[PDB]
Amino acid sequence: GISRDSRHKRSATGAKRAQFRKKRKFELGRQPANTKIGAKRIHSVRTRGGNKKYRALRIETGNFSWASEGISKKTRIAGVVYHPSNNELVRTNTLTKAAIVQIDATPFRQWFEAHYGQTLGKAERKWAARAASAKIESSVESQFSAGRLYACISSRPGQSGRCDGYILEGEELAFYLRRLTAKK
Amino acid sequence: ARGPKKHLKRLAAPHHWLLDKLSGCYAPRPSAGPHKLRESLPLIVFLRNRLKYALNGREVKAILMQRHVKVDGKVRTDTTYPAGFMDVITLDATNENFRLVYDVKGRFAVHRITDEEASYKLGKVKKVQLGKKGVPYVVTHDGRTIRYPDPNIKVNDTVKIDLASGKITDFIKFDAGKLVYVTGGRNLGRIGTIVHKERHDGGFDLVHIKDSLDNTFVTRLNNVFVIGEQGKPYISLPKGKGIKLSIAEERDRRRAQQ
Amino acid sequence: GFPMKQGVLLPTRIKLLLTKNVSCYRPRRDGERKRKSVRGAIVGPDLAVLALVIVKKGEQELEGLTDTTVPKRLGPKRANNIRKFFGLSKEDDVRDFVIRREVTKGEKTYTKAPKIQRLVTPQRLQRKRHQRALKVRNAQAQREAAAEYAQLLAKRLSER
Amino acid sequence: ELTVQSERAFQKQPHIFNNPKVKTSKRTKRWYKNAGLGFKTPKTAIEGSYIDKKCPFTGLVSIRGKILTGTVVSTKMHRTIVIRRAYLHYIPKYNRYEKRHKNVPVHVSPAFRVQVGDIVTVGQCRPISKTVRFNVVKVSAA
RNA sequence: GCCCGUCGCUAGUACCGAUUGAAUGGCUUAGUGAGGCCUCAGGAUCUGCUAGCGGA
RNA sequence: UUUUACUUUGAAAAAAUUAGAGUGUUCAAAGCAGGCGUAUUGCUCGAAUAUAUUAGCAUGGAAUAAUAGAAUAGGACG
RNA sequence: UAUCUGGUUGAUCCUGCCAGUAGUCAUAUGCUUGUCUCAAAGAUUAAGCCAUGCAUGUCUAAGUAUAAGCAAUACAGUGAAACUGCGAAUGGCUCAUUAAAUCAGUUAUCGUUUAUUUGAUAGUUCCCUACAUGGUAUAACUGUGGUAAUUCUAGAGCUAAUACAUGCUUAAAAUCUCAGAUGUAUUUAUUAGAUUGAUGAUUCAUAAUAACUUUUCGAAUCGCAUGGCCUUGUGCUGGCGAUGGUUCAUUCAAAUUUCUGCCCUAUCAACUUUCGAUGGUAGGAUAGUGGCCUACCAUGGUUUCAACGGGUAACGGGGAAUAAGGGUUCGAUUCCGGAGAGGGAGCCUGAGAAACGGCUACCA
RNA sequence: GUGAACAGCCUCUAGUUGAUAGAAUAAUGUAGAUAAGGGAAGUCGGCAAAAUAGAUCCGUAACUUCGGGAUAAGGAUUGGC
Ligand SMILES: [Mg+2]
Ligand SMILES: [Mg+2]
Ligand SMILES: [Mg+2]
Ligand SMILES: [Mg+2]
Ligand SMILES: [Mg+2]
Ligand SMILES: [Mg+2]
Ligand SMILES: [Mg+2]
Ligand SMILES: [Mg+2]
Ligand SMILES: [Mg+2]
Ligand SMILES: [Mg+2]
Ligand SMILES: [Mg+2]
Ligand SMILES: [Mg+2]
Ligand SMILES: [Mg+2]
Ligand SMILES: [Mg+2]
Ligand SMILES: [Mg+2]
Ligand SMILES: [Mg+2]
Ligand SMILES: [Mg+2]
Ligand SMILES: [Mg+2]
Ligand SMILES: [Mg+2]
Ligand SMILES: [Mg+2]
Ligand SMILES: [Mg+2]
Ligand SMILES: [Mg+2]
Ligand SMILES: [Mg+2]
Ligand SMILES: [Mg+2]
Ligand SMILES: [Mg+2]
Repeated sequence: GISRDSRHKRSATGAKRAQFRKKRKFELGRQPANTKIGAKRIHSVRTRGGNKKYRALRIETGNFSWASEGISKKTRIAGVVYHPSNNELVRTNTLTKAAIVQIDATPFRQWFEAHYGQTLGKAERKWAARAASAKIESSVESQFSAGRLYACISSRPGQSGRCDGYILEGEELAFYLRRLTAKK
Repeated sequence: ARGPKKHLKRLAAPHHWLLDKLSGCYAPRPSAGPHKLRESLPLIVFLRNRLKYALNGREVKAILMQRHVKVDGKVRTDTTYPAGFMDVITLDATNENFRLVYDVKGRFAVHRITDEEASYKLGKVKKVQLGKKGVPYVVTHDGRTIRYPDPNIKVNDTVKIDLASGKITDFIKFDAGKLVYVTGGRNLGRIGTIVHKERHDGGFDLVHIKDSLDNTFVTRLNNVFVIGEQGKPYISLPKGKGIKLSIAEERDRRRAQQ
Repeated sequence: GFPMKQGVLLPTRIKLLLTKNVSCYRPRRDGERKRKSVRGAIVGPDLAVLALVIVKKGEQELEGLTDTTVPKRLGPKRANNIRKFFGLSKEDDVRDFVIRREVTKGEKTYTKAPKIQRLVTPQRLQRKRHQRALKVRNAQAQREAAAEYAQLLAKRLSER
Repeated sequence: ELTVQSERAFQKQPHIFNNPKVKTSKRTKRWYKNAGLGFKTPKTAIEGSYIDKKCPFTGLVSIRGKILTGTVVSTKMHRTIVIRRAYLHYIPKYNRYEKRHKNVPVHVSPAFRVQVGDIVTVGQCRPISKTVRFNVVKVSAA
């Protein structure tokens, strides 16, 4: 199968290497999961040592963390809008680490209302204790009017079977919005 | 090559076993266990070649099957159980106890000890780590883990192990002027006091040992075993106490019995 | 002699790479798979013998259908299996009327009763109690060891 | 490093979060480590903006192997240099020596500035490319 | 005295040589491409739950 | 407390093999044996040592051979 | 044991080779061959082809026994077959490929997997069984067969588990959310991890918060003794073990890996880079690092200090022969490492195989 | 317009619709074509015909007067949106 050895991949001097030690199992590779969206389908791969990997194909929900307040709500993934490695993954809506996706944002809005009560996008003094330092950001909150949050996938869906991630903020959000407005 | 090896050809066994060259094709491969493969001493070797109690491996197995042998408090019915440094071999029949220590020539000497001190053992602290749930523990030279150690116990120290409750009763620290055993290298089996420890960050730490005869030799930190303070060993030293007499003096001592 | 396969759905025989938990193949080694030729599912003139299962008996008995009838070779072995066999309730202490048999070899006819599995026995109860007591005893020992280690840490932190 | 954010992905030190809620001073929190073995983390590494996940100070690599010294013969790669390590090989039969050399590809952090010459010290790290197994840890641009 | 070369015979060795010679092996463009593996599906019949709904 | 080469010492370089200590295989090649008083309810010596010097490691030296300091002083100590 | 001698001449002194001479665990072969010890042995040519037979099976007290198998009120002993578990990845053989490849010495894993051994380690499980759940399970067994033929197996009737799948009991104490949760396993994010542990060094060990899981682990197991207390009951407690189990450590290992060192050849001087060559970013894949693979980007990387190419009747080394010293030649072969099982390629199981006395296809 | 194009094909302005006609559809002809399997066995001879063909990318030998041979040979792609 796919081999990760350096017996092929000719040497740094350019010399072609002769073939010894016909392909070894401990050097094997496997095919990409190419995680799609919707109708969760996770397969178990028996890996070395008797361990187990989870090839997530067609993942619909993931655990996304705000990271400004530490909520990490489970949400639905809408689609892929940006991918630094290949625009084809955006076109095919392929879930993978570091992919920029859109998430539902309704659990985050509900948590924000039940925690601060400050009408983000439209037990009495707990909100008073969570005092006027409650504005999140003019770019993290403007997405709530549309009910879609830009997030970066942090897990490896083809490796762990999960599609967790975090909501972009600050300079990362500014960079990714600049990329989006440059490519669209 | 496709998996772990299970045979041990003769002339590939550690030379400190002093195995016969032409006894057979194979040597007793030390099973997995506490100490090592090279630094170990199989019970079959200790019983058929060091004590001569058993004549064959079948007789070694017969001895082991009736719970006669006991390593560090447990029966250890394994024919090739890797007994090693500071391990206590006790046989209830023929009741005497041996602490497996290194003679001056680096072999595992037959060193009879008494029951009143076969209870405990010494162990070099290989590592000090925080385990699950924030519980600190120490890993010793014989693969023992001991939870909740003294907060002053560091690496290269020695810990007395009860070997009945399996807990730390006392600990010696690594410092200049402490009695140390050499557990590997050219000076394997020597006993002396620490003169100085050169650090060599990144590389290997070196320690200078001075025997009672004022001979000073340097050795790697990996194979030094603190056994107490000078003149007060926490264990019973072997017949030669790691002196490393020169060959001429050895010949003189041999010829002093006529 | 090639057996019919359950769902091949062909009038002839074809070669398939067969697996552990399938018919027409018994693996000789764990993970072994063999390419064997088996016959299709739909019957045709090629078959030497067919096998049928009677699901409805309509009319006059065949001379080898009901008059020649053989009994079940083994009675139920598990306790709850015997309970379901004889309709008994839970609290019925099923060790008395377990099916038995006689071996007439030396005019002794010593009965050969089966063993019963999952039988509720005081040995199993003692094992469970010992396991639970071990769990609680190690839990208590770890708690007290942690307490005394905390005491040692505080006593050594008092020297500032 | 000349508009560091020049890649398609966002360049940032992993798991180093800069909270936009708190009103901190620098607002550009930068992680760094001590490379060890007496190798002083440079001020460019301290105060820079580059990411260089392969940096021995601000990256996820560690210097844990051999410490070699060599002369830089090529700086034409991106954050990678080639050093020439000259030595004398002894031929016993003639009781003499012959000049030999082995080029070593070394990753150079943007903290250091390296040109042709510039005898550098490199420390072994994990494989970070097909050929590179060493990270520059001391520049000694002399 | 010693001696050199052509030519002629015998024997041996190697060379050039039309035959777009022949055979073997390595590498390789292009084309076809078995087989297992991953994957999009597919549903024999197999059994559970209330015509339906899950699982293999 | 520039950078090296070089050289001393030490750890290292599996065992077997080699050289080599001891030892009446009857001698020897070999082997790691064995030896000593009895009518035991047994005492004990050994299976050393040297060799690899390529390369790496630790360390003393600073001759020999190379390398750089301060010259448009952008120099050294407060 | 730092040795020479014969041969060019009519004679001489040289150069110079031929020849002699001695050794060879260095191969044949001829003649000869009484004794004791020791014992290489289809490597060279053909890693050419193979008839036949054997070379991997395995049961304790302690997984499953109704053999209609043996023996003098459940079997309790022995024990066929079978299920289950483990092993079959060790060993042994050969040297075909392989020239920076293997290998040797020496490093690293702060870059990973690790059955087994040894040590330590889990009071947190549930939204009408635990004095213990199901067949949704079946083998052997019984009976009916097919095939000329194979370690081919079909239909039918049972039957169990440490097989398969579910599934509780552990109070007590404990901190947050607004009565619930907080064990552990997985994933992500965040925080502490100082000068409250360690390293030369870490985003380390570990802990905490918020959450997430086609959902893990948290013995529904077995043997021998049965003891104690008491309301003497299907009462309540309590031994030694065996097996299994999550995690950590250890051991056996494995996989990559630092530096330096390989024979002849220029009648091989440029090589690599379209089809990855050198590096960067990101992803995928892997057990994990890594152009290992992909997308984008840059034009790099090696070389007269011999790259690249070609040859090897080249596996490398420990070592062997011969040797004043220096060297020369050999090493298929008793040990270590590698590779292969006619040539390739692919893969299942398994901790560990790209296994071949395992499978699949192609080629012969 | 298509197309590299004053190529071929269709069209605009302009011009022509002028060639003796009608009915049938035999052979043999003239001109244009197709053809199973084989593939030059036909024939003096591949005559005739067929095959190839544009463009883009790859790749290109002997020989050579070093300029060529060369579109050598031999391959892949081509539409629409
Ligand atoms: Mg001669
Ligand atoms: Mg042969
Ligand atoms: Mg083997
Ligand atoms: Mg961590
Ligand atoms: Mg990467
Ligand atoms: Mg050789
Ligand atoms: Mg060869
Ligand atoms: Mg060899
Ligand atoms: Mg050969
Ligand atoms: Mg071998
Ligand atoms: Mg193999
Ligand atoms: Mg063969
Ligand atoms: Mg194979
Ligand atoms: Mg075979
Ligand atoms: Mg085999
Ligand atoms: Mg045009
Ligand atoms: Mg035709
Ligand atoms: Mg045709
Ligand atoms: Mg043709
Ligand atoms: Mg003709
Ligand atoms: Mg003709
Ligand atoms: Mg003719
Ligand atoms: Mg023509
Ligand atoms: Mg052409
Ligand atoms: Mg031509």
